[PDB]
Amino acid sequence: GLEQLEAQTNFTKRELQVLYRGFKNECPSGVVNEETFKQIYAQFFPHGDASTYAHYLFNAFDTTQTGSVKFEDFVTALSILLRGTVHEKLRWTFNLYDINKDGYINKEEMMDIVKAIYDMMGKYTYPVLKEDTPRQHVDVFFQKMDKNKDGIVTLDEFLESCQEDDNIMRSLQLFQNVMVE
Ligand SMILES: [Ca+2]
Ligand SMILES: [Ca+2]
Repeated sequence: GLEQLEAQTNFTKRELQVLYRGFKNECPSGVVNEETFKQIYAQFFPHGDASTYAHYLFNAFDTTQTGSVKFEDFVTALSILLRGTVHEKLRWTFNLYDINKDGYINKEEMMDIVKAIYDMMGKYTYPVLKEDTPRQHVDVFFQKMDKNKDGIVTLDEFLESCQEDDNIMRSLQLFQNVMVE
């Protein structure tokens, strides 16, 4: 299904082969489980514990929710993360934070993800994420993004906030980018 795969992503046929080669190179069995994913991701952050964030990142890749990320799942997410539009990329990130796939983000979900990011960055969570604690960042995040103040952040509130603030966007995307470097 390389032809079906090429039609659905931003990659050519020969780029897909270069991607497959690298995929098997790192995943001999042809599929990636959580641990393998956590191992690979861990390296992007040696000064912290990125396993919990890598956990959320894994599920977002595992769209079929099979606990096993196939090559197409991998390319499908890369197609977006690597060469998707800001709109497409932000939607991917919103979906990552929307853990229960409510269609919305609550403070509890925000906390989980953000607590994962702080642990990942360790004590070197530079201005990327100011504020001493995750709880303090989450409250400042929601205040700015939850425009109608109903304690919920919808996709639209999320996009508008990001569109009107280069800072909010980075604190969200930064971690998705490290992978498409
Ligand atoms: Ca939700
Ligand atoms: Ca709201």
